Amino acid sequence: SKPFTLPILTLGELTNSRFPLPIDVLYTNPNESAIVQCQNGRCTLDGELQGTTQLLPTGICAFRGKVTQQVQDEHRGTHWNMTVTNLNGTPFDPTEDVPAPLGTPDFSGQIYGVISQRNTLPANRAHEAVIATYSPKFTPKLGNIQFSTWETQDVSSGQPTKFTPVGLASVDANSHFDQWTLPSYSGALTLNMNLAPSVAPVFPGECLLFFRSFIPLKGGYGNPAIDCLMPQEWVQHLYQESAPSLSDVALVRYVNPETGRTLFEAKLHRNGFLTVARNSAGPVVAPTNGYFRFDSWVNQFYTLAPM
Amino acid sequence: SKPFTLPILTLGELTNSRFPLPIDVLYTNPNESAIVQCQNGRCTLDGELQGTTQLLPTGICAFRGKVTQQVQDEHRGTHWNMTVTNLNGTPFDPTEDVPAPLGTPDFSGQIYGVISQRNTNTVPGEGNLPANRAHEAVIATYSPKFTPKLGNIQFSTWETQDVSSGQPTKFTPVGLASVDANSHFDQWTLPSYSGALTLNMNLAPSVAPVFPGECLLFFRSFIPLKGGYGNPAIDCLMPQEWVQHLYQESAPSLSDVALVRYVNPETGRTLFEAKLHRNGFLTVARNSAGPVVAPTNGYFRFDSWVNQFYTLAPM
Ligand SMILES: C[C@@H]1O[C@@H](O[C@@H]2[C@@H](O)[C@@H](O)[C@@H](CO)O[C@H]2O)[C@@H](O)[C@H](O)[C@@H]1O
Repeated sequence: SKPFTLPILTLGELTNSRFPLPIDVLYTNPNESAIVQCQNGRCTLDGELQGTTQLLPTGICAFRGKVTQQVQDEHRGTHWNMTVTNLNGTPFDPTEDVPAPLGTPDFSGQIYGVISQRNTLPANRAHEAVIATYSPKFTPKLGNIQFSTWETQDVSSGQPTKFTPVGLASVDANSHFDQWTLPSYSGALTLNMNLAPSVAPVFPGECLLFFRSFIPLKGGYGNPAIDCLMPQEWVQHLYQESAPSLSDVALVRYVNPETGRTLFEAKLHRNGFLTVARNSAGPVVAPTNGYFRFDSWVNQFYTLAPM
Repeated sequence: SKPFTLPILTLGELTNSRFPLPIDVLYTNPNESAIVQCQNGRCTLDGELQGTTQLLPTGICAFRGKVTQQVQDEHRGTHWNMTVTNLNGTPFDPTEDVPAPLGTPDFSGQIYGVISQRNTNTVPGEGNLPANRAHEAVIATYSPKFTPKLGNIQFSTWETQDVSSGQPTKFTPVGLASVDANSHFDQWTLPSYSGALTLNMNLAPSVAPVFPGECLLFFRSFIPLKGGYGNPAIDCLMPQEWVQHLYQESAPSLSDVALVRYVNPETGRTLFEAKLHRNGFLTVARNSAGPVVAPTNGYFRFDSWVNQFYTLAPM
């Protein structure tokens, strides 16, 4: 029975599985009223990828496809319809048991980045772009999305197109940023399918523990963050190892290697998320050279040492 | 001795260690005249990072720092000076034995990306939240103003005014601005990390085949362009996931050369073999330039430690 393990990469050596950002802090928010059901950064402890999760850090919130039509929006500038493929270039088959192409964004918001094209030496262009994932035109499970640009004309149709994500366009009221609200992958009247399950503590006094990254903004006021359940390197490790889960809950300890001291402990649940016994919201203050070490398999009734 | 291993990753599951791009193809170019001495994606088989190599995919060709002021520069655009720190925010100490802050670009060219800022000061009427901005930007790494080992670089924008002095600044790389002759793209020419006319130091060593008939094998990614004609590529010696794997394993190297086989998981067959050298690079027996045409579900499997006398089966 291949023993279970976590990477020994430290906090300052990890990246977010839901947006291409470094991990900045560990974070809790016990009074969260939203159902937590993100679709990127989802992997079971025995290495099963779920939701829209894929392995490439470059694939998170990325799209590939081709533009088909230009449409001026009445309020939000120039829009472009885009057919999307899988990130490996193959056609996306909507009958596969996934919510949307792997890497599709998993939250409501205006995602800011750059659209680039290299024609089928070829000509090239790139421009800043925004994808409103709450729009009725955001239908990646149906093979098509829309993006908008400040550029009014220089986007070509029928040519290979890449979206490289960079941050958010805004977090104003009118920009519908909510990291826990899933897009409607097939449009508003259609149910999402093949989702990774929601996650929650099941024991009193526990809360979820997140790996938090602060996300850039194109403009406006705000200090937005994206919280993932496990960093991308954990997804990659678990997929590689595929170690059998010996119970439903692993016990992990956050350790300071220099002193060898454990700073706190957490439950790492089979479905791929952490809980801690903490009754406060906000960052965990601890060294970014610290790291989680697997201790032993426990169960849902194990009582964590309070933080 | 802890056994040496590689990750199990098809080519379609790997990313470049020299720019944030997926690996697209394996590639050779035996008649390359340049010295190959890249500084990102450098790690020995026993897990020693070298050059400017760091572990985060988000840190490759990234900078963090603060804009100081707008500057005049004969070249087109609006120019800005920025101090740079280490990527983790701590001050860069030029006395450390590295060529430049980890993650600094390792090639000559006009690197295109986005500069973003989140102000330090907050506004009460905005919920005690800071103002933000982002704009497209270009960093010419051949410029005399590209001096990351001195803690300072310059970037240019199309935007003419909306970049703030004294505020935290991030550069997110996206591609190249141009590959015209006037944009000095050369993936094997290192920047002058301390400026015009200074010698770079603390470099990861150059790599080469030493056995007749062998050439370097690269993990190639095609890099986006802001404009112009071209199909530029960036070639790395090992993908970022191998750097990450070797760093964590730190398995002792039992000879100077690990024999690896590129295997198709579905067929089970070996497509070709290669030497994986101690300093962290591959050679193959091949006498042509261009892509290696093989499925992207293929992967390298470690077979055994051999020595430099070993003769590879021709590809
Ligand atoms: C707070 C500011 O954000 C951006 O300014 C934006 C303006 O350019 C304009 O588009 C309005 C439209 O509603 O939105 C603003 O947010 C930054 O460009 C500026 O520097 C401020 O940080």
